[PDB]
Amino acid sequence: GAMGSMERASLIQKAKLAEQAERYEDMAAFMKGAVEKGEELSCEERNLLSVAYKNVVGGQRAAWRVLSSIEQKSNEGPEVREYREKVETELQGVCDTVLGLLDSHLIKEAGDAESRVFYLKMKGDYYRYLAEVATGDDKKRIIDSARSAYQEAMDISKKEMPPTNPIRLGLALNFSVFHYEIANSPEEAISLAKTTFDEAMADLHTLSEDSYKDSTLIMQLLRDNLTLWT
Amino acid sequence: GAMGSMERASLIQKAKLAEQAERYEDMAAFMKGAVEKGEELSCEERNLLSVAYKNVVGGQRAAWRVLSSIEQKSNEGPEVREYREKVETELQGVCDTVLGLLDSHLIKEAGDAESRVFYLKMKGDYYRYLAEVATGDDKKRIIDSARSAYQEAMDISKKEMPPTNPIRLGLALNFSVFHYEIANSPEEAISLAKTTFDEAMADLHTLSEDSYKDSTLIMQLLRDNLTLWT
Amino acid sequence: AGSIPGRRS
Amino acid sequence: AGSIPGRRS
Ligand SMILES: *Cc1ccc([N+](=O)[O-])c(OS(C)(=O)=O)c1
Ligand SMILES: *Cc1ccc([N+](=O)[O-])c(OS(C)(=O)=O)c1
Ligand SMILES: [Ca+2]
Ligand SMILES: [Ca+2]
Ligand SMILES: [Cl-]
Ligand SMILES: [Cl-]
Repeated sequence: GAMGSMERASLIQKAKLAEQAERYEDMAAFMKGAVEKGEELSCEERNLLSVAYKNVVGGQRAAWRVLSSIEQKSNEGPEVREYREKVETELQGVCDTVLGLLDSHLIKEAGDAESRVFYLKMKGDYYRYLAEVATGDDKKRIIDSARSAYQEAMDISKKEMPPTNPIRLGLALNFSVFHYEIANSPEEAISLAKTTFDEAMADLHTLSEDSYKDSTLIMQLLRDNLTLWT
Repeated sequence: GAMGSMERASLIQKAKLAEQAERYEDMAAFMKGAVEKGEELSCEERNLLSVAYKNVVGGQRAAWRVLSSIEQKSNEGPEVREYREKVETELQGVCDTVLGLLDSHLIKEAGDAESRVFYLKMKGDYYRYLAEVATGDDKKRIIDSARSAYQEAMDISKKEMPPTNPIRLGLALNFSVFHYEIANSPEEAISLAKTTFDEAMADLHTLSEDSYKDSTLIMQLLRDNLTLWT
Repeated sequence: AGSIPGRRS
Repeated sequence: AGSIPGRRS
């Protein structure tokens, strides 16, 4: 642990500064250091961890897609493939790092529904990113690992959270994207998005104005996908 | 040299791929490797080197400004200063790397006006970025190093290039910014921008349609600054 | 098809 | 006050 000499609270403070400075690799390293202190993460701290790694892997995924597209056009010297492979290996390394933090030991210590669902959704997301670049022998096993994590998160969220809970909504959104983009199950994606949207709409009447805004924001993303898929 | 085993042409190819993928740190490392092969750079290759490092240092400068602003507000724990210092040291390291490539041995081998002016403008720019964060003992010497590099570039460009040449125009633009932002000489900045713009306008009649577009693009940046400064 | 953007705390 | 953007080849 390169962050081992820094106080937990200082790592969290610096992760917030790094977000403001748009230094997402720094953010991720600070939050990794905070996780490695061994204490559970608060709601805000979980969000910082997720935002940091989502930005890091988001940049890698965008670059991988650019290079993969150039490579595929060239297959219609070794440099394009070599550089795509380098970016791919870097991306896989970040996903493995996130999955390692979840496995050592965030998930096993997460007893509340909000934390456990949050971490299992992350686990599904990072296996999904591995699946986007996977080809042979373990592509099926990677896909099943994403599916299994999302499914456990879904089972807990349906029993323990209201249908408008933003984490429950984002989990359903991302699982529907998994179905559409990874599992070649567009009908399952559409059905999940529709049922999620409808059950959320029926629960909006229970919410404060601020919660209503939080939930409808994510509901619009579900509707956006349904518009694209139908 | 970590790029020492890769062919020069492959480093250049990968720098172009890295630009398309918006992987500017990779771009810079590839172009550093190409420079370290020891051959002179073509016009296109000089542009790749400049674009790569300008993006890297541009991100660092933006982050440094965010953190410096937070730090100054807090002076109206040590974490903000510590993190600003870390970013500052990283930025200084990139500037020192660029300046080292220019000194070993790009400038000494650059005999044509286009290459020599290009590299001396870069030298001025990277000392200017050092000056933006410099405080004590050597801040004056850093400023004079930027001034000296820009001045030599200006002397060559006035003797060897037409007033509409895009490198001559961008050099004048950046030297005017040096005067305004670093040297506390706003009148010199305004006079340089005005004279540069006027002499370019009088030379536009000699240009093709494509050259006209190149020159007027940079002239608009001069006018934009003059509007801000007057 | 968009997942949660999730890029801003 | 803007210098050359210079971020795109
Ligand atoms: C997975 C997820 C869904 C929804 C939300 N949210 O409503 O903010 C989050 O949190 S965040 C700030 O990372 O986008 C995560
Ligand atoms: C310093 C400079 C001025 C103008 C131009 N240009 O006209 O393209 C350049 O080249 S670039 C592609 O780096 O912006 C440099
Ligand atoms: Ca617990
Ligand atoms: Ca020469
Ligand atoms: Cl402690
Ligand atoms: Cl060779």
